Amino acid sequence: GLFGAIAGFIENGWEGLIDGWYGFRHQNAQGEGTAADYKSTQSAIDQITGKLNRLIEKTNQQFELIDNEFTEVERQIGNVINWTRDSMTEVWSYNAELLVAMENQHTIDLADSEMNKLYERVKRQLRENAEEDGTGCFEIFHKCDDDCMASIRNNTYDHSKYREEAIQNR
Amino acid sequence: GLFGAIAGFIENGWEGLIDGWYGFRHQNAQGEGTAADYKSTQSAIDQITGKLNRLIEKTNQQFELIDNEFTEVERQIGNVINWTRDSMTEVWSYNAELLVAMENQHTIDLADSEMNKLYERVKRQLRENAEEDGTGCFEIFHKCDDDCMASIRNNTYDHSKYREEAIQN
Amino acid sequence: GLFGAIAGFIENGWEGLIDGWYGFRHQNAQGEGTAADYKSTQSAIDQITGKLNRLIEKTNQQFELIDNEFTEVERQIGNVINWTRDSMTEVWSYNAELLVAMENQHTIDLADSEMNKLYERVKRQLRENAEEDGTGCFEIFHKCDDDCMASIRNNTYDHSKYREEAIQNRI
Amino acid sequence: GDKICLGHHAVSNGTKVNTLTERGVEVVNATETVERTNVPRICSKGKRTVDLGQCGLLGTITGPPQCDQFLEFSADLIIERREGSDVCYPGKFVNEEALRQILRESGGIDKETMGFTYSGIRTNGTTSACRRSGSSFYAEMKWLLSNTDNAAFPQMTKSYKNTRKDPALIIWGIHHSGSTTEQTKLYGSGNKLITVGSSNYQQSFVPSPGARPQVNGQSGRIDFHWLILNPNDTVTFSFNGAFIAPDRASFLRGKSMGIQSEVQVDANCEGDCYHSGGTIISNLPFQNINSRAVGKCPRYVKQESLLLATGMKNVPE
Amino acid sequence: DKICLGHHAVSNGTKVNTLTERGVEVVNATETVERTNVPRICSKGKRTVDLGQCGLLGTITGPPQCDQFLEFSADLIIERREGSDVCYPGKFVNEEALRQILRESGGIDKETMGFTYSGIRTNGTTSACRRSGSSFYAEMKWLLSNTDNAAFPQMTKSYKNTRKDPALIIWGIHHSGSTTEQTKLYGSGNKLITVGSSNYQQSFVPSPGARPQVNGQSGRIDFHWLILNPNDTVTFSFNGAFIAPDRASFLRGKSMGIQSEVQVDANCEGDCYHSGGTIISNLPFQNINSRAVGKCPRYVKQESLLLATGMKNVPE
Amino acid sequence: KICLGHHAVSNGTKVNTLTERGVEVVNATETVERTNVPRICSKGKRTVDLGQCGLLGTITGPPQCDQFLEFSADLIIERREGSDVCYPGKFVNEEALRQILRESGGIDKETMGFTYSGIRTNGTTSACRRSGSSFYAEMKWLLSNTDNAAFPQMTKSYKNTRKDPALIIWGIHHSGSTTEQTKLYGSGNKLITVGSSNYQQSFVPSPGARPQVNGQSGRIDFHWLILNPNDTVTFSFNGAFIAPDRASFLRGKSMGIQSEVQVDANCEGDCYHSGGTIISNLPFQNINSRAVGKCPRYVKQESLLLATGMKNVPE
Ligand SMILES: CC(=O)N[C@@H]1[C@@H](O)[C@H](O[C@@H]2O[C@H](CO)[C@H](O)[C@H](O[C@]3(C(=O)O)C[C@H](O)[C@@H](NC(C)=O)[C@H]([C@H](O)[C@H](O)CO)O3)[C@H]2O)[C@@H](CO)O[C@H]1O
Ligand SMILES: CC(=O)N[C@@H]1[C@@H](O)[C@H](O[C@@H]2O[C@H](CO)[C@H](O)[C@H](O[C@]3(C(=O)O)C[C@H](O)[C@@H](NC(C)=O)[C@H]([C@H](O)[C@H](O)CO)O3)[C@H]2O)[C@@H](CO)O[C@H]1O
Ligand SMILES: CC(=O)N[C@@H]1[C@@H](O)[C@H](O[C@@H]2O[C@H](CO)[C@H](O)[C@H](O[C@]3(C(=O)O)C[C@H](O)[C@@H](NC(C)=O)[C@H]([C@H](O)[C@H](O)CO)O3)[C@H]2O)[C@@H](CO)O[C@H]1O
Ligand SMILES: *[C@@H]1O[C@H](CO)[C@@H](O[C@@H]2O[C@H](CO)[C@@H](O)[C@H](O)[C@H]2NC(C)=O)[C@H](O)[C@H]1NC(C)=O
Ligand SMILES: *[C@@H]1O[C@H](CO)[C@@H](O)[C@H](O)[C@H]1NC(C)=O
Ligand SMILES: *[C@@H]1O[C@H](CO)[C@@H](O)[C@H](O)[C@H]1NC(C)=O
Ligand SMILES: *[C@@H]1O[C@H](CO)[C@@H](O)[C@H](O)[C@H]1NC(C)=O
Ligand SMILES: *[C@@H]1O[C@H](CO)[C@@H](O)[C@H](O)[C@H]1NC(C)=O
Ligand SMILES: *[C@@H]1O[C@H](CO)[C@@H](O)[C@H](O)[C@H]1NC(C)=O
Ligand SMILES: *[C@@H]1O[C@H](CO)[C@@H](O)[C@H](O)[C@H]1NC(C)=O
Ligand SMILES: *[C@@H]1O[C@H](CO)[C@@H](O)[C@H](O)[C@H]1NC(C)=O
Ligand SMILES: *[C@@H]1O[C@H](CO)[C@@H](O)[C@H](O)[C@H]1NC(C)=O
Ligand SMILES: *[C@@H]1O[C@H](CO)[C@@H](O)[C@H](O)[C@H]1NC(C)=O
Ligand SMILES: *[C@@H]1O[C@H](CO)[C@@H](O)[C@H](O)[C@H]1NC(C)=O
Ligand SMILES: *[C@H]1O[C@H](CO)[C@@H](O)[C@H](O)[C@H]1NC(C)=O
Repeated sequence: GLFGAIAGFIENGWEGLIDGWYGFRHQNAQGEGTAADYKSTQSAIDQITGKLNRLIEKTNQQFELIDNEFTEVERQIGNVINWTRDSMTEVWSYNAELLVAMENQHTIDLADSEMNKLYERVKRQLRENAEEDGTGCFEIFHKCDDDCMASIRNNTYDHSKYREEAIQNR
Repeated sequence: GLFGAIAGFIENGWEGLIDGWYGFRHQNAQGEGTAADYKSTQSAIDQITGKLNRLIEKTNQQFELIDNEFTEVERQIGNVINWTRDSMTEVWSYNAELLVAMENQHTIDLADSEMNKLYERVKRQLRENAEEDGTGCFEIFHKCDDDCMASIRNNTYDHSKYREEAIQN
Repeated sequence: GLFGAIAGFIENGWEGLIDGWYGFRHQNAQGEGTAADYKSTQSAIDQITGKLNRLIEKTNQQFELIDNEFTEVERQIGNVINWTRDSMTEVWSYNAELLVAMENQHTIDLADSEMNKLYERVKRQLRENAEEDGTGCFEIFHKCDDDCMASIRNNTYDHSKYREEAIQNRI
Repeated sequence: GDKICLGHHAVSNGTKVNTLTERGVEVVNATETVERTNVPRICSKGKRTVDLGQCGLLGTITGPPQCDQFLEFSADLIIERREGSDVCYPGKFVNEEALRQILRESGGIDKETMGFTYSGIRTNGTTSACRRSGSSFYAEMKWLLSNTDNAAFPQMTKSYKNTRKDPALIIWGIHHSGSTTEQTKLYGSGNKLITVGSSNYQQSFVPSPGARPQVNGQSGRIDFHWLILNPNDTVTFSFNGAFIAPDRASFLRGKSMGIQSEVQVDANCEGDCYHSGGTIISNLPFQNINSRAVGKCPRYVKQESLLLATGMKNVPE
Repeated sequence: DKICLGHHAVSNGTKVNTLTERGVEVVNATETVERTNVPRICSKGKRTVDLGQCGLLGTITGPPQCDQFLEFSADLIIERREGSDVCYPGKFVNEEALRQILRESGGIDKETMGFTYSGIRTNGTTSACRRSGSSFYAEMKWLLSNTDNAAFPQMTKSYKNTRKDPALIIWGIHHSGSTTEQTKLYGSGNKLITVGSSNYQQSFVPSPGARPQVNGQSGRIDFHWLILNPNDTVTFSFNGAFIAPDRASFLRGKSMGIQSEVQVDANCEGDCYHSGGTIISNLPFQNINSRAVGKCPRYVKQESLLLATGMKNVPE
Repeated sequence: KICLGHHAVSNGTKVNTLTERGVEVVNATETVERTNVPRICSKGKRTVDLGQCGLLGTITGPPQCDQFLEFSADLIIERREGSDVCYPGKFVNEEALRQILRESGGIDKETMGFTYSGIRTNGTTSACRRSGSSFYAEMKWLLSNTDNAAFPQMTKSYKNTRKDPALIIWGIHHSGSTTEQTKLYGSGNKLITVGSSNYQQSFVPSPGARPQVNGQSGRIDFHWLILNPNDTVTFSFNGAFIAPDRASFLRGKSMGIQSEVQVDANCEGDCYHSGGTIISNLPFQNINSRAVGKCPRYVKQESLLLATGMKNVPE
C-alpha cells in the first residue's frame, strides 16, 4: 500500500501466473502471452529469505530450573521467581507481537516497491514510444511483434529503432 | 519527507482546507475552487486508526505485591526485588520511547506517501493533456470548465476527448 | 534498495566525488564537469546525525551490586540473581541486534530515497526539454552551455526559454 | 492555459513529536501515550471488597479482638491499612510476608474445626492483652495449660487430617514465658519441646522463657508458625507445654487481589490498577504515576510524556 | 498494441497482522510460535542418568534407593516424582540450593576423607535403611559411644581439600527420640557440634524429644552441607549426636537437570525440556510451557503469530 | 546530457540489515563498547578505598578499621583483603548489612549514652592488638565483677532522637567452654533479648569446644537492626553480651564497588567493575555483565555496526 502499485493502480493479481511473483502479459498482432520476470521475483524472494534466516534463529543460551515442581520452594522466594518469570513473559510477548507486525508491514511494502520498480524500468525503457494508460499497462504506439515483446522483457528493446513511427502516431 | 511530497516539492499545506487531509484546488475560466479528496483521506486516517487500535491496548496480565509498604521485607530480598523492578523499568522505558519514535517516523512517511500517490494517479489520468510544473500543479493545455474539473476529481476525465487541442502545444 | 536508485537504475557511484554524497556530472560543448549537490547531501547527513543523537545516548540509571564477588552470597538467592541477570542479557542482546538491523535497513533506504528525490526534481525542472535515458541521465535536446548547467544545479533553468528549439529537436 | 493543483492540509499551531531521525518535528495532531492522571480513591465498583482497617491481615487467621468481624470473610479485593495489627498479646508471625502473600490472593477464608478435644489439662487460658469484656484470648486458638500451678503437663499428641479437596492453612503458637519459673508454673518443671510434622514438614520448637520488657503489660511472647496441609495429608502436634493450639483450620475460598492503601473506597468508579494512593484508570500503554502499582496496569515508564503522531507533518507559510 | 506487467495471487490466502491493519491477506505466511510438544525426553547423544526411585540429594548420603548412583556421570540428569532423599526420617537443611548445585554437577566423584576413630563405635545402624538387615547411609558413619550410657569423647576430625576443585562436604545431626535415648547413645550432658572452615562457622545442638514415628523411628537425622575450597580445611568438633561423612564429593564437570514425567528416548534430539517432554523447534517463540529449561524458544502468551512470506494477496 | 549520481569508496564496511547480512555501506560506527580502563576513575568523587578494612568493620571497629570509624564517601571500594573481624566471629545477615553500608554516603557515629554499675566494662583480647590486648573500638565487652560472680539482670535502652534511621549493633559471645562461660558471667542459663517496634528476637549463647582461630576458641557474633526515628531499642541480658557504645547514622548517598585495580583521580566514569571503569557513550557493552553504576546495557555480541552512510557501490 506504501508504493501504490499492488492493490493500487494495478487492479489485481494474476492467479494464472504460476511461475513467478512479477510478470508481463501482452497483446499484439500475433497473439496474447504471459511470462514471468525472474530478476525482480528473485529479488523479493531473496529479501524474504533474508528475514527468515534472521528470525528462525536459535538462542544458544542455557537456562536452569530455579524452581521445583515436585516439592515447592519456600513461598517467599517462590513468589519472587514467579513475579520475575511473569515479568519476562510480558516483555517477550510484547516483543514477539511487535517484531511480527513490523516485519509484515515491511514485507508487504517491500513487495509493493518491487512491482513499482519493475514498472518504472519498463516505462524508462520505452522512452517516448508508449504511454501510461494508468492500470499498469503500456499502450504501444507502433506495431510490435512477438520478438519485439521478448526484447522488452530481457531488456534490449532499442527505442530510436521505432521512434519516428510512434512519435508520428502521437 | 521519505517520498518528497509533503514539505518536498509541494511548498506547503492549506490551512483553509477544513474538510479533509488531501484535496484539489483549481483555477480556470469560470473561477477558483477548493474541494477535498475523500478516498485518500479515508485511507490515511484508516491506517492511523489501525495503529491506535494496536497501541491503546489493555494488557490482561495481573501482577501482585511481592513487596510491602507498611512493614519492609527483609532487606536482602528487598534489594533483589528492587533491582529487578528497576531492571524492568529500564526495558519498558527503552521500549516505549522506541516504539513511539518508530511509529511516528512511519506515520509521517505514510502521509507523505499518500499525497504522492494522489499526485501520480492524476498525472496518469491526464496522460498527455497536461504538464508537471513541479510544485504539485498540472498546467492544463486546453480550456477546461468546472464540469471538466469535477470529472478529474471523481476519476472520469476522458483524455482523448480533448487530446488534439492540447497536443498542438 | 527500496526506491530503486542506488544499486538500481543508477549503475554505481562515483569514487571521484569527494565533496558530497549526491551530485551532478555533465557533458556539453565546452567540456565535462563534476560538482556536488549540497541540499540533498545535508538532508541525508542531517537524518543520520539525528539517529546517532538518539542512540549514542546515556542512561541516567544507577544500579548497585546485589551480588558479591569476594564472599559468595547464599547459593539459592545467588541462583535467582543469576537467572534474572541472564534473563536481562537475553532481552538486551535481542533488543540491540534488532534496533541495529532495523536502523540500518532504514538508513540505507533513507539514502536511496534522497537520490531518487534529487533525480525527480531535476526531471520536473526540465519539463519537456530532455529525456530519461534510464541510467540516471538526462539527454538534453538542445545545445546547453556551462552557465546553462549551473542554472539547472542551483534551480533556475527556465524551460520555455529553449523550449521551442528542444521540442522540434525531439520531433 | 489553466491549472489544477493538489495539496494537503495544515494548521497554524501543531504539536511536537519525536521520530527516528529528528527531535521536535511538528505534526498536525498527536496523542499521549503515558498516563499521568491518578484517581485518589480505591475504585472498587463491582468487586467484593474487604477493607481490613484496624485488623491486620494475619489477624484474620488467629483472631485478636480487632479482627473478630473478619474471621470468615469473602473478597475479590482486600485492602490492608497502615493501622492494621496482627496481634493482641505481644508476639510475631514467623515468616510473615509469605503468609500475607498467600492470604492476599485467598479470595477470602473459610474456617473449619480441627476437632481437637482435651483431657486432664486446662484449655481456657486468657490474658488482659486480648480485651473482650475481661481477659479473653485469640478467638481461633486455645492456650493449653497444666491443671494446677506447677503440675506436670502431659506428653500429648493431637493429629489432624485435611479431608477436604483443597489445601489447608494450619497455625499454632509457641509461648515464651517471662521467666523460667513463669514457665514451670504454667506447664510444670523440665525441658519442654514441641514438634510438628506432616509429609512435607518436619520441625521442632523450644520455648525461650526469660526476661523481656513488657509490651501491653506482658513479658511473655507468643509466636505463630504455619504450614499448608495438602489434601489427604495429616498434621501431628506433639508437645508437653508452651503450646497455643489451633481450634480451626483455614481454607482459602478462591481468588482475590490484595493491596495496601491510604485512600477511601469508591464503589462508583471502576479500575484494575491500584497503588497506595489510588487507582490508575486508563487505556494507555504506559504510566508514570507509580512504579509499584499492582493489578492489570499500564507498564510503568521513566518518561513523563511520549507523544504519538496522529496526523501528517504540518507545514504553514 | 499493449504490454502490461502484474503480480501473482491465489484464491485463498492467509491473514496476518501489520502495524496498520488486522487480518490483511497475504499470499503465503509462516508460524513463529511453537505449539507442538514431543511427549518424551529426547536424550540422543547425551550421557543420561534417570534417577527414578533415587532422590538427587540421596546420591550424596546414600540410602539404599541410591546405591547405584553414588558415583555417576551425566550431561542430563532426570529427577522423578517418586525420588526420595532419605531412608531414616529426616531432612536436608537448605535442600533446594544443594539440588541446584547437584543438577549442574556433571555428576559426582567420591573420595575418602580418611577419618579413623578410636575408643568409640562406628557401626551404628537402623532397620530404616534396609539392606539385608539394618544398614545405614552408605557414605556416612553413625558415631556412637562404646557402651550404653558411657561418655562420648570430645573429638576433632579435620579434612583438607587437596584437590584442584571445590569439595562438597556433608554431615548429620542426630535428634534422638528422648532425652534418655540421647544419654544412652552418647552419654549424659549437654551436647554440641561445631563445623568451621575459612568461609564457614556454625554450631549445632541436638533436640532430643518425643516425635511421631516415621518408618518406625522417632529420631531424626538432619543433613547439613558446605562447599570446601581448594586447599581449605574443614574441622569437625563434637561429643555425640554426630553422623560423620566417610567420603567427600567432587563435581565432575557440567550437566543440566530436569524434572520429568515422561519416558526417555535416545532417538530424538532436543535441548529444551519440561516435565511433559521436549520442545523440538527452530521457531523463535513457544506457547507450550513457561517453565521449560535448556536452550529454548522464548515463551509467549500468544498461541499463534504469523509472519508474512509473500505479497499483499489480491484476487480477481 | 546532464547526469546525477552518488558517492562511493573502494573499501566500505559490512553491516547487517533486516533483509541481508554483510551488506557494504560507505561509513559505519560501533555500538558495543569493548574498551576497558584498568583503573578506578575516581575524579571528582569523594573516595574511600577500604584496603585492609572490611566494610562491616567500620561499624564495630577492629584495628584494621580505626581510620574508618567515621568516613564520608560518594564512592566506596572494598578490597579482596578486607576483613570485618579481629576476634573470630561472623556478622549474621552480613550481605544485607554490606548493601546498606555501600550506599550510606559514609557513616556518622553517636554515643548511645549507656553507663554501667556493678560490672566490668573493659574486657579485652589479644586478638584485637593495639599495643596490648584491646577490643572492638565501638563495643564494650560486659563482664561480671569477679570470676564466677553472678552477672545482674540488666536493661539498657536507647531512643533514636535524630531525624534519620539509626544503625544499631550488638554481639553475643560464645565462650569456649561451659565453664569459660560461667567463669565470665556466673553460673546459670543465659539469655539476651532485643526489642523495638519492628524488632523482636532473643539469643542464647552456645558455649562449648571449637578450634582456635587467632588463638581463641570463643566466638563473638554480631547482630543488627535499623532503628526508626523516635523508636527505642531495649537490651535485656544477664551476660554473654557485647554492648554497643555508639550508634551509626548514614550520611547521604554513595555507591560501593569491589575492585582489584588502582584508583585514578584523573579519569572520569560512572560505570565500574572489579577490573576497572567502562568509559563510553555507546548504548551497549561487552566487557562485564556485572558492571555497576550508570552503564551501557550489557550484551552478548562483541560488535554491532550501525550504518552511517549509504549503500556503497564501487566501480
Ligand atoms: C512481682 C509482682 O508481685 N507482680 C504483681 C503480679 O502479681 C501481678 O501482675 C501479673 O504478672 C503476671 C506475670 O508475673 C502476669 O503478667 C499477669 O497477667 C496475666 C495476663 O493477663 O496475661 C494474667 C493471665 O491470667 C495469665 N494467663 C495465664 C497464666 O494463662 C497471664 C500469663 O501468665 C502470662 O501472660 C504468661 O506470660 O498473666 C499479671 O497480672 C499484678 C497483680 O496480680 O501486680 C503485679 O505488681
Ligand atoms: C517401650 C518398649 O519397650 N518398646 C520396645 C523396644 O524395646 C523395641 O523398639 C526399639 O525402640 C528403640 C528406641 O526406643 C529403637 O527405635 C529400636 O530401633 C533401632 C533402629 O532400627 O533404629 C535399632 C537400631 O539398631 C538403633 N541404633 C542405635 C541405637 O544406634 C536405633 C536407634 O537407637 C534409634 O533409631 C535412635 O533414635 O533404634 C527399636 O527396635 C522393640 C523390641 O526391641 O519393641 C518395642 O515395643
Ligand atoms: C590449659 C591451660 O592452662 N592453658 C593456658 C591458659 O590458661 C592460658 O591461655 C588462655 O586461655 C584462655 C582460655 O582458656 C583464653 O584463650 C586466653 O586468652 C584471652 C584473650 O586474649 O581473649 C585473655 C583475655 O583477657 C580474656 N578476656 C576476657 C575473659 O574477658 C579472653 C576470654 O576469656 C576468651 O577469649 C573468651 O573465650 O581470653 C588465653 O591467654 C595461658 C596461661 O595464661 O597459657 C595456656 O597454656
Ligand atoms: C561394631 O564395632 C564395635 C566396636 O569396635 C564392636 O564392639 C566390640 O567391642 C568388644 C570389646 O568390648 C570387642 O571384643 C569386639 O571385638 C567388638 N565387637 C565385635 C563383633 O568384634 C561391636 O560389637 C560391633 N557391632 C556390630 C553389630 O558389628
Ligand atoms: C508459581 O508458579 C506456578 C504458576 O506459573 C504455580 O504452579 C506455582 O504454584 C506458583 N508458586 C507460588 C509460590 O505461588
Ligand atoms: C525499594 O524501592 C522503593 C521505591 O521504589 C523504596 O521505597 C524501598 O525503600 C526500597 N527498598 C529497599 C530495601 O531499598
Ligand atoms: C553466578 O554468576 C557468576 C558469574 O556470572 C558466578 O561466578 C557465580 O558463582 C554464580 N553464582 C552462583 C550462586 O552460582
Ligand atoms: C486528535 O487526536 C485524538 C486521538 O486520536 C483524536 O481522538 C481526535 O479526533 C484528533 N483531533 C482531531 C481534530 O482530529
Ligand atoms: C477453666 O477450666 C478449668 C478446668 O476444666 C475449670 O476448672 C475452671 O473453672 C475454668 N476457668 C474459668 C475462668 O472458667
Ligand atoms: C485420599 O486418600 C484416601 C484414602 O484413605 C481416599 O479415601 C480419598 O478419597 C483420597 N482423596 C483424594 C482427593 O484423592
Ligand atoms: C510458504 O512458506 C514456507 C515457509 O517459508 C515456505 O517453506 C514455502 O516454500 C512457502 N510455500 C510456497 C508454496 O511457496
Ligand atoms: C595453599 O594454601 C596454603 C595455606 O594453607 C598456602 O600456604 C600454600 O601456598 C597452598 N598450598 C598448595 C599445595 O596449594
Ligand atoms: C564515520 O562515522 C563516524 C560516526 O558517525 C563519524 O564520526 C565519522 O565522521 C565518519 N567517518 C568518515 C570518514 O566519514
Ligand atoms: C577494669 O575495670 C575494673 C572494674 O571496674 C578495674 O578494677 C580494673 O582494674 C580494670 N582493668 C584494667 C586492666 O584496667
Ligand atoms: C516523635 O514522638 C516523640 C514522643 O516521645 C516526640 O518526643 C518526638 O519529638 C517525635 N519526633 C518526631 C520526629 O516527630
